[PDB]
Amino acid sequence: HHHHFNLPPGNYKKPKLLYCSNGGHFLRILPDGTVDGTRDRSDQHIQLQLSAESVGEVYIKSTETGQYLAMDTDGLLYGSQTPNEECLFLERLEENHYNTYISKKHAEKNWFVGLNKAGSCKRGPRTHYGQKAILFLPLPV
Repeated sequence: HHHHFNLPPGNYKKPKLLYCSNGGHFLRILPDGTVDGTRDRSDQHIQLQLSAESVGEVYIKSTETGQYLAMDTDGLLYGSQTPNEECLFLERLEENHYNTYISKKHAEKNWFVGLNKAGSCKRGPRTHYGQKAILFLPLPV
């Protein structure tokens, strides 16, 4: 393992909103495959359904479009039509409270799902442990 194994509580029974306190944005996967953040709680592309593939390993999928969140070879988040190796994330508890998501494919490089204060997704290499951008709270839809 390249990472700890503290896991968050809660489950995958219902869909969630992934909220980032860094800039106050919800993770959003747009129909065209774009991924960013929005403060609009009424947005129809921020409802996500997570599922466990192995303990602590998840897919994060758009309930509206069916796309899977994925991180590419250059660290950019995108929406994928089909599940592939770039769509698996290591979901962990962080600061004894939040959820973080590390790219399984690039776990040895510590590339996280993260939103900057401007509401844009961060590129993998620009993320790292200790940032506020990588901290999410799963909220009810």
